[PDB]
Amino acid sequence: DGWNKLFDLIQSELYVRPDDVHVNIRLVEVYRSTKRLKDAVAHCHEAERNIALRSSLEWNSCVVQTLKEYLESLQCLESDKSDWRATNTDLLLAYANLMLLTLSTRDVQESRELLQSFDSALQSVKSLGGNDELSATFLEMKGHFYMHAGSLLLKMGQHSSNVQWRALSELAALCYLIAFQVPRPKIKLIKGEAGQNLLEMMACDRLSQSGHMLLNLSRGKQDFLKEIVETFANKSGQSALYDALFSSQSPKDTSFLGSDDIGNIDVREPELEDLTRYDVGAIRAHNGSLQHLTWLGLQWNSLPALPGIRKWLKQLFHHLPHETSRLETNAPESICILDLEVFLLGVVYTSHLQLKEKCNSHHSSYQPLCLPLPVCKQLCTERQKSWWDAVCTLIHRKAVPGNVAKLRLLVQHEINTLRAQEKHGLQPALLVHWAECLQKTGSGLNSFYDQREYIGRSVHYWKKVLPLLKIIKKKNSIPEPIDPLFKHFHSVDIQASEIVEYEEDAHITFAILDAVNGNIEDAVTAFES
Repeated sequence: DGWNKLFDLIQSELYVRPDDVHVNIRLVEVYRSTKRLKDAVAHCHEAERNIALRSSLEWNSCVVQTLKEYLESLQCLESDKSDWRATNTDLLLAYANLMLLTLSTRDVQESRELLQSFDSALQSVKSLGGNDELSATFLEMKGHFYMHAGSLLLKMGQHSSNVQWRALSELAALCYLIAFQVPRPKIKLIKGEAGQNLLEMMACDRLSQSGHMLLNLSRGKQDFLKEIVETFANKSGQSALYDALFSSQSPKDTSFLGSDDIGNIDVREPELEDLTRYDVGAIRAHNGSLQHLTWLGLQWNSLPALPGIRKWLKQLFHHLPHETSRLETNAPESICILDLEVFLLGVVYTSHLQLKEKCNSHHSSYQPLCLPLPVCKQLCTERQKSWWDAVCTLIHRKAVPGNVAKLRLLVQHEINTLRAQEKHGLQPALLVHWAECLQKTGSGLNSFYDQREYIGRSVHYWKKVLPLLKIIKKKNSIPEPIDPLFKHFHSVDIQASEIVEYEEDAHITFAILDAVNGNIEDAVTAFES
């Protein structure tokens, strides 16, 4: 009697607000308690479409539990074995997501018990085998397992001695390495067109996250990957890994980590040309959260290349224009990809200097760049995050009359600082970094129009720097802003000797701009004739 009256209220509320985390979870509980367990999984399968739920730990925890219950039911074990395999795929995937969220927002214990439960899930499915969505899904999920295993190891050593950090970090390299060895999933074996994009997406995030970690650990040491595979790829490593990750007293025969064979590890270091393609493919794996982007950007500060922020944004926001003619205004409707790329460069620029300041007081007991994505803390200020989350909900046009007021003003507040307008909190060094990256990134483009856009901003920012350089040239102090969007650091204070060199670069870029326009004029008149 009561369950039915409550079912109507939940369902009628989902009519208008179908993305609420708690309201959806209460519906899953109703279907579970009312013996309609099949309809429960049917909802989670259909609610996973919404990404706001995929990012919630409470949701994935509910999807795992309800999926595990449905496997033990007769309505599943009998009705269809293909549906049984389909439900197993969803379970392995939910575990992976849940394992990711747990590592970032929980302690070492709860994450361990989950990985151990994850291990039991893999063990149970490896006997089936096959060659379909479940077989292809199982292989990719094995990589996430080892990947998250490495993330767990580095997390444990974060609060241990340095000698312990060596033993754990070495074992972590093994896990990440094994995860990178896993081949790309065969997209041909998947059923749904969305599933093909998903598994491909997850594969990229596995390679990008693991790959950058392999390099982050083997940068300081020579042939680091070789020593690891020689000593730890042996059966001794499996016993050292299992005993390290899980409670050694648990049965090792019934565990996947102990039974799995680690044969023919390529001991190959990831290539940068491949990582860039992985990062771009993994941009959507975390819904483009500013924590994910700022992390990828920080990786390339130690690597010999620039982060493909242009391709990242062009991949995230397709319809968003490159540049707006209203560079004078700060209206949030005129937001463009450059406004975002220039913003992301600032967050990465400030984030790297803040980590360095904490590291100097902490004496690099743990290198700032060497922590994995889930473990490390929030890498951006809450103000910078508020802007990104606000602009994203506006570009995607997922706003509400009760939000438009807040989302607009939160964006408009910073457009001045991004476009170097009146009272921008930009430090002279930061503006240069923008002009340098925008000039460099723009020249490498093939479309003469796209070159003009990026190189155009570089000229714009350069013009906004020169007045500040003359002031530093004359040994006159620039006014330090009040509560700037991007923190000022004295470690990058421009000095007299550097003023003349920048004035050159500025005049050069101006000429590069005129050269591009010149080639566009040649193309224009040729199209007229």
